[PDB]
Amino acid sequence: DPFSKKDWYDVKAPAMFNIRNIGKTLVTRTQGTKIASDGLKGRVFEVSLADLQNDEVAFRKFKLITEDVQGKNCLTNFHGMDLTRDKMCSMVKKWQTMIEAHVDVKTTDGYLLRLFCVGFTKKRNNQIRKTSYAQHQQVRQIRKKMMEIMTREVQTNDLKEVVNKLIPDSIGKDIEKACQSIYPLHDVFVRKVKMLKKPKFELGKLMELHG
Amino acid sequence: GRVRTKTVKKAARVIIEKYYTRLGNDFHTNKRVCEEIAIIPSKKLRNKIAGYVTHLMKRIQRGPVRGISIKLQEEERERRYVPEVSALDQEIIEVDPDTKEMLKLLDFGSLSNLQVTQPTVGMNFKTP
Amino acid sequence: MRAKWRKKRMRRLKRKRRKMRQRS
Amino acid sequence: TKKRRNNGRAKKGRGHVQPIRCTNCARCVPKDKAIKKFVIRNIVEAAAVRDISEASVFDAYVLPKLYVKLHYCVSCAIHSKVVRNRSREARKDRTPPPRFR
Amino acid sequence: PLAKDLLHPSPEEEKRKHKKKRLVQSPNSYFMDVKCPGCYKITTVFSHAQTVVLCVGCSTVLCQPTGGKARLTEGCSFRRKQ
Amino acid sequence: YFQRPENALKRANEFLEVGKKQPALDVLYDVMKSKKHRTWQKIHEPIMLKYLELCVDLRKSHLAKEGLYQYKNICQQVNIKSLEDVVRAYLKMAEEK
Amino acid sequence: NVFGVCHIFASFNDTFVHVTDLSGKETICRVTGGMKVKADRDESSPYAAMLAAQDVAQRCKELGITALHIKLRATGGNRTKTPGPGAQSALRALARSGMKIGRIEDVTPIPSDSTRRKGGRRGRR
RNA sequence: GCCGCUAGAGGUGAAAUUCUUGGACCGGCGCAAGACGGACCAGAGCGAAAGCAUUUGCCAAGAAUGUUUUCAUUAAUCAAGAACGAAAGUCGGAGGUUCGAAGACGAUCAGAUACCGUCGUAGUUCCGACCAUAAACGAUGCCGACCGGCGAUGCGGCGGCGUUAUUCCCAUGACCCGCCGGGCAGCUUCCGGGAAACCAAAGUCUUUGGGUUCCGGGGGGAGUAUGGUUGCAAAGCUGAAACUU
Ligand SMILES: [Zn+2]
Repeated sequence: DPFSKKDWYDVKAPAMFNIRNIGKTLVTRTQGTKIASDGLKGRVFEVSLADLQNDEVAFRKFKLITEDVQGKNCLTNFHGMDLTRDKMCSMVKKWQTMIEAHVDVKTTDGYLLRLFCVGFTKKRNNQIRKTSYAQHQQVRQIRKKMMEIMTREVQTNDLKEVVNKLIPDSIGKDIEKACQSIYPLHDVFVRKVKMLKKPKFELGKLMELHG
Repeated sequence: GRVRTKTVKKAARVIIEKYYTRLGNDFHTNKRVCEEIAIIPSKKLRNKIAGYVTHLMKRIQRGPVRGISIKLQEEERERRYVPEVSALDQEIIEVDPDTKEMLKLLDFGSLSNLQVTQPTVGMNFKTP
Repeated sequence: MRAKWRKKRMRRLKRKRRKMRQRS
Repeated sequence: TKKRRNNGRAKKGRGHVQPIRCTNCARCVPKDKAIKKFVIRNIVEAAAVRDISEASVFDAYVLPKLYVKLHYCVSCAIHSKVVRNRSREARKDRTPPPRFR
Repeated sequence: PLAKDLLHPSPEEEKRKHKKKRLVQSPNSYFMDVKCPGCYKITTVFSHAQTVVLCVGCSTVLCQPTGGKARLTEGCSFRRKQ
Repeated sequence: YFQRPENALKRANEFLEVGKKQPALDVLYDVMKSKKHRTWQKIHEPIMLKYLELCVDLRKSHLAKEGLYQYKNICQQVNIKSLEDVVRAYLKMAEEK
Repeated sequence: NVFGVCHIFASFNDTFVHVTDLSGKETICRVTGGMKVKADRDESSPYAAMLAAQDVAQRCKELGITALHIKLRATGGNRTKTPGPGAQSALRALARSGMKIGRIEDVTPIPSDSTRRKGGRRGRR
């Protein structure tokens, strides 16, 4: 039985979510050079936001990487964000152009992000026509506003407020209000956040990052 | 299947166009009617003709049949509307103002029995 | 005969003919 | 014999549309001669959704749908009965067929 | 149609047509004078002008070149000449 | 729309966490205007206190009148102890400012 | 409510029912459609995935894994992107045989028009 | 490459060749390589045709519209001549992930040296130098004129109730109802044509002439033979008879 030498560790979420205990992980025990707490330092979980809070919003999934283990508690830190596949394919219909941009914005804590966006053009309620397309200058300057907001509203913040912005998507509502003089948009999401480089791990920042 | 063929429902109708003053709603009278008014070979055709003129007289006296002639209208001119006040005698006729410009440029509209109503805002009449 | 392969077979024939004619 | 006026395409007024590959036989058709079809169903079937629902830990979780965009070549539609052969005088009907009663 | 008079066209159907397709062609531009509200030069502009027409008191711009009619600067006053 | 009417609080308390207050209010209007939430639950009073709270500091007077008309349509049942309480709490927070 | 993650690779030739922990690394059990039938014609059956689902349910019940998330997956890439016939019998049988079911998501990998496919230009005839 | 589970993976109508206790397939975090730009993507756009799709630049170029700007017949078509011309192909160099002629095996069949599987050279990919053919298709030369309608669609312009920005009656854009020009196409019509299919041109043609360029003369022989020239080569262009029916 190779399942006799496996202890069950607990995994703790960061402080931005309501619910902290997200589930139970496994490691073979220390019998040699293979230490347990290095044996899990690379676990990445795809955890939905209707699991980290008890809201209904299920389409926005989070990546949380275990950086240090204290007691039997795995302490996680934020690794990225995705939309699910059925939400992002539910929104590509015909008769609307889709405006997608990406920026690499460096936060004030040393962390580098890459933020992907999406946006579609909304058809009007008194409209007759079948097709709702934008011209190319409208797509170019809506994309310019999109990259400008997504570097300005992430640029001078710490990481905890960035993940606090990413939970309700204030950035998507801000883009949709600011871009309405060019073409009225339809649901605008930050689709994917990547974490490209992380700075040196020291325990005080994570131990204050849990509360 | 008991569907009546061409002869028992064309011959029954040409029996019904003339001789309507003899026919009725009971089958046994019309069965006895059918030998004075025709020359039919043997009785199973005659009972089938009598059954269709009984079914057609069951149908015909509450409205018009397509196949029957206006001998029906000879029955409706023999047996058989306006209101008291006409539906074109209304006392206020709403007029949207392009019609009022037309009537003013037809040398009417000095006389007023009409009342012009407010023009529509919005031009969304098409379908998407 | 499909006319591309008639073309290809006269192509092979002419390639062999010009092979046999420039030996001398 | 000209059979179709548009030649069974959407290429009017350009020289070349880039090809796509068929999902059923991998036969390289152009983008607009291929018969596009967009198949949306639920992820779990109509039968098994009655006893998926007793196992969900989440109260009132509406299950997601499966978004498959299918291209098909012209041979494998008449093999696969997606699109069937019609009369000479109802070929001018390009209204899509009714899915409602 | 088919009794239609080509020698007496109505002005609804003479402002309808393209400027080359009338009986006598006649241009769809007109000459304005722009009054600037803080100076006293009446300044003569084209309707469809292609340069920035500079006034000589307070050196402001009266009109902006666009693909159609020149959009006059907002708050001046104009009327058509003749 | 929402899937459950308690979720209006969980959304609106997240928008105030960063500090945006205009999406916080207009979510809380858009849960009340929905057609599946006019049948009385216990959570409809404390989101209506919060929506009347949020109308105060943005000083939107037109928007608070509509929702207090809409909630008055909703509690046509006998708990006007709620409708007394949501009204004077709006009339407490206006005097304090 | 100890959660695990079930991975359903539903091929046209095979059926992989793979139960792992929440990150995915520590595998708890893996049963394929090749373990429960003797024939290559019926590896992708509903029946083979039914039996494979019952065995992986009996394996994960004894370890603490009470509830499951679903990652439902087709062959993907340049091949067909419908999950085949052995997805539904495994996913019905896990909810019938004593487990609990979490969120179901389609994880079939989709390209930005990646490289050329295995058939010719002129098809698979 | 590092994990951490396990006896099959692959593939097919069915299978076998192939991979696997030196650890495959599946799962996880990673690195790199080269190709490619899905869904949005339409009878929509641009281009002389071949063709052209991630972002932001930079470099020149162009149709359309608007014009009370200028020149003053400068124009249309094209012997000779030249520019570009998919894919395959050839040569020199760099690159090589996948596909994949030839080829080696498997299995289907009487037999398949074909379709169907496993692997693969040349090639596909890029930078230079060649070759100039395609159902290069609207199987429809180009410029101009005239001749019914209709409702949309792409661009530019003009005029009209309204509705929406929000954050200043708010700016300018997004919609709504029309008009003009140019463009890709559409449905209808006893205009008219046609052998008919059908076409608003393939109409205005025995009531036969607006201008101009290449080309066809029953079917094969044959786009062959020879001659010429172009090309490293494969070949390209010009290119007939005798005879037969
Ligand atoms: Zn196919």
